[PDB]
Amino acid sequence: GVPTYGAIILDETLENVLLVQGYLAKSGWGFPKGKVNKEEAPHDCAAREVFEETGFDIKDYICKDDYIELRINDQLARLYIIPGIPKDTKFNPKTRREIRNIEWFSIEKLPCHRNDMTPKSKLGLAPNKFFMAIPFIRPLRDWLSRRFG
Ligand SMILES: CCn1cnc(C(=O)NCc2ccc(F)cc2)c1
Repeated sequence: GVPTYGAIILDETLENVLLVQGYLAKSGWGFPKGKVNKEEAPHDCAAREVFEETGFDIKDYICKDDYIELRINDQLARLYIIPGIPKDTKFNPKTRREIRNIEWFSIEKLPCHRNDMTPKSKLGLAPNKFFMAIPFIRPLRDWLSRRFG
């Protein structure tokens, strides 16, 4: 697949992250992000995807080195970490045909792994509406420790 870029936006306490919920195949919650255009810089793709999905402009806050990148089934997803955005900020998508909802979620209440089905003697993972966000939660928790303490 083609690389995706986006943001992990945090509030002022650093307790909460901003997630978006899509429709149909993208019906769960995740960080706002999307596919790079041809010849587009990562930081510009991130700013654009976040603006389209949330109405918030991260251009003046992105730090070029502050991101978490994961290759997930051979698809790179890089999310720039944007701390300190006020929780009263009013978010409104441009592409409202693709975004159902936009909400803050507590980091400490988000899972950092999905639960198994071992009490059912069944292999695999139970469905989780935070599936897309989950792989970033531990690395974010470790980046926040290392940056802020
Ligand atoms: C099981 C696969 N799946 C479920 N939900 C997603 C998902 O990415 N939701 C968040 C989102 C981000 C951006 C966007 F434009 C629309 C939705 C992926």
